[PDB]
Amino acid sequence: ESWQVGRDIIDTARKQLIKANPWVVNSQLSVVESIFLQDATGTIRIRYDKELVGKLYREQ
Amino acid sequence: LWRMGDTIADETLLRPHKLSNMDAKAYGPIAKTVLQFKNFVIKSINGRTMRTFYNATKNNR
Repeated sequence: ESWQVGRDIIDTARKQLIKANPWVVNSQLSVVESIFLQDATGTIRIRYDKELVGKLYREQ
Repeated sequence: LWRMGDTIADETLLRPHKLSNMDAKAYGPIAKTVLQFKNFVIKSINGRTMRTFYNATKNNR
């Protein structure tokens, strides 16, 4: 039942990305499926994975 | 004169796809308008309705 941590990480990342960059409001920030956070025009593109997330969580 | 204007405009504004491929010293009053209209188009194509319509029937006219 450990699928309840990636959800929180993804939500937090999306909120921070919207907050820190003042031109995404008119766009439609989405989550396609690796996992990518994309933009309406296809300029912003980030990637996520299981292993790095797990290691960083364990260390923290 | 007409040939120079047309060639420069075409090559500088219409050829390079993607927003990270554009290099230019400065932009004028009409370059901004053209860029913003192109941005509107690119936003429109990537949507869901156009993709579903094209997948259903291969009609691009």
